[PDB]
Amino acid sequence: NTPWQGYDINTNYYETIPQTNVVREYWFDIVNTTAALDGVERPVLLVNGQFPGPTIEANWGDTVKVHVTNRMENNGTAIHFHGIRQLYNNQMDGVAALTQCPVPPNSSYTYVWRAEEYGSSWYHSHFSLQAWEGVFGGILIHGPSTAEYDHDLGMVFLNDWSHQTVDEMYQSVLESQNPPHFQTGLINGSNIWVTADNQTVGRRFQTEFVPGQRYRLRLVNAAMHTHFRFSIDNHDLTVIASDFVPIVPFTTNNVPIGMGQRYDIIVTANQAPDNYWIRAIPQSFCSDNANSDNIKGVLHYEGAADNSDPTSTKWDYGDDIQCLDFSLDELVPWLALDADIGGAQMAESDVDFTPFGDVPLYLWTMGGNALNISWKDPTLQQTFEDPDKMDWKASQGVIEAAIPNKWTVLVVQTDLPVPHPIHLHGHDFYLLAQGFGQFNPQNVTLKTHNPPRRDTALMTAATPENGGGGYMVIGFPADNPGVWLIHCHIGFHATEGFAQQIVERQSEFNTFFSEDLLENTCDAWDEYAKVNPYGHQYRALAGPYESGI
Ligand SMILES: *[C@@H]1O[C@H](CO)[C@@H](O[C@@H]2O[C@H](CO)[C@@H](O)[C@H](O)[C@H]2NC(C)=O)[C@H](O)[C@H]1NC(C)=O
Ligand SMILES: *[C@@H]1O[C@H](CO)[C@@H](O[C@@H]2O[C@H](CO)[C@@H](O)[C@H](O)[C@H]2NC(C)=O)[C@H](O)[C@H]1NC(C)=O
Ligand SMILES: *[C@@H]1O[C@H](CO)[C@@H](O)[C@H](O)[C@H]1NC(C)=O
Ligand SMILES: [O-][O-]
Ligand SMILES: [Cu+2]
Ligand SMILES: [Cu+2]
Ligand SMILES: [Cu+2]
Repeated sequence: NTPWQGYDINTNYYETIPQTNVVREYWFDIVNTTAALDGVERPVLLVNGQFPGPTIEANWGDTVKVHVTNRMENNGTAIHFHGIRQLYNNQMDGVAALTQCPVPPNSSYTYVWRAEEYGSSWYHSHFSLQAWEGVFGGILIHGPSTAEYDHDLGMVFLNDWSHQTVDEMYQSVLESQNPPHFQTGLINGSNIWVTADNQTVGRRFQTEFVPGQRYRLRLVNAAMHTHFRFSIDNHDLTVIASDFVPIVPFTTNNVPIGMGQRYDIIVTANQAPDNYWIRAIPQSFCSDNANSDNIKGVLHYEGAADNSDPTSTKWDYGDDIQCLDFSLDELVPWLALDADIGGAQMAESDVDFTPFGDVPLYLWTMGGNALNISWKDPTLQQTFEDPDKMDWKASQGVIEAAIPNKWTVLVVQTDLPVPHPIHLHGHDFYLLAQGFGQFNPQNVTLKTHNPPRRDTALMTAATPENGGGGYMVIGFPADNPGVWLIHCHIGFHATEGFAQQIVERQSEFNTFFSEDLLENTCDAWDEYAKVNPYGHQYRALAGPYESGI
């Protein structure tokens, strides 16, 4: 009686996709505008004048077709659909410098992809810091669920926020050893703001419950530099999926959610009819936010007082310091799959933060190098011009996975007391290990029996007082030819160099590749760069360094 009739929660979505014959077609203008999301006016870049951008909605098995037209004047654009597998469809992944040139003002790009997973994610620009000026929106793919509920509330975005744009902050961030500071936050694009005169402008997010009913909230952390704990005073939360992977449901009183990650939760309306605070609390070990305790929304029961703030108390779950994921034991995919890593290629990418040049600028290095690649010469252009290319520069940050279905096991490690959300394109990886301190190849234990599986996980780090450092280990099979970004999801870090490209099954790129799709946009882009100085990529060390993204 569903659009995926004949399939269900135990279907292996990596191997089988419902045939729906339906195409969901969107049209996205990327616009240069202003908004007062917490009652203070500021410039924003948005999809169709909205924040968050409109939700892309589809059923499992549909095809989605998104026309993106750049209506801005001084940025290119490219849209990435986060967590979408893009199996044999790498050129639709929307990564400038990898899969395409950026789309210039007054040009378009049509993304087409298959909904070959179900649950919750998001699309966002993958061009420089653009996603965090506002170019992002939900993806909501209907499908089976590991628990029942009554109403689907759709996306719930969590964002940090300042009244200066991230682009305005960037030069300061490049030149500083300290992490960036933000003034406030938004819950699905809303908050109040308290002015210097103690006026309240703006409006808080608010949602309304009927007593007894069960609600699905699809949380997404779209922040630039904040790891949050999300909670609802007095209400427990049943987690039912992490990223695009349904899991064995479990109940908790808060959700720790890093950048790029999603969790689906079911909240039952089982408390006294009242107003309760919804809280999105930046974790202070890796977030610096002036208003940690005032990024709140309002859960309003029918039967509660109207026009009246909650007086509920926060769940006493501990402190709001460390930046942590749910544990490996907590996240058990419903579809059980083992990490078959015998014969895997082993790699390690170290993470460091290093000064460069005379200023200096502080860049993040992954695998030994700050990524330094070219918007106008994308990796797929390089491999089209030279199919057997082997001369990768250190600055291209390459990791090869040349053999079909061979596993890679990648350890991402740091000595620094700084945790990072790692995102891999083109794949759900198997999260084998996450931990603190030094990585111990003799001692570490790798979880291979139905490990958590998802597309974004933290490289956790110890605090300075505990010696700093940490690591995560993922595995994935080479099941998807393409050039796939793996990088830190913090927009400032990635732009500063924290990224590597997986060159997967290079001899099979002609399986998906289209020179016309690449060159049309590349020619448009060069035409724009000839007339507009924002068309040239700044890659030197005395201005706003762009890794290529
Ligand atoms: C959005 O529009 C503003 C203009 O309102 C652009 O900013 C201006 O950029 C020009 C460069 O063409 C500067 O000479 C002006 O000083 C800028 N004005 C302000 C208010 O800073 C901005 O570049 C646009 N952004 C995009 C992405 O197109
Ligand atoms: C990032 O890479 C580019 C190479 O594409 C570097 O720029 C070149 O550097 C040489 C010598 O340093 C210059 O003389 C060339 O004119 C530069 N070419 C371009 C295209 O700008 C750049 O220095 C690198 N940046 C970092 C931080 O290493
Ligand atoms: C948040 O915003 C999206 C996009 O506008 C919307 O579809 C969704 O309903 C919102 N979520 C809630 C819970 O209001
Ligand atoms: O996806 O970043
Ligand atoms: Cu993303
Ligand atoms: Cu980072
Ligand atoms: Cu990415």
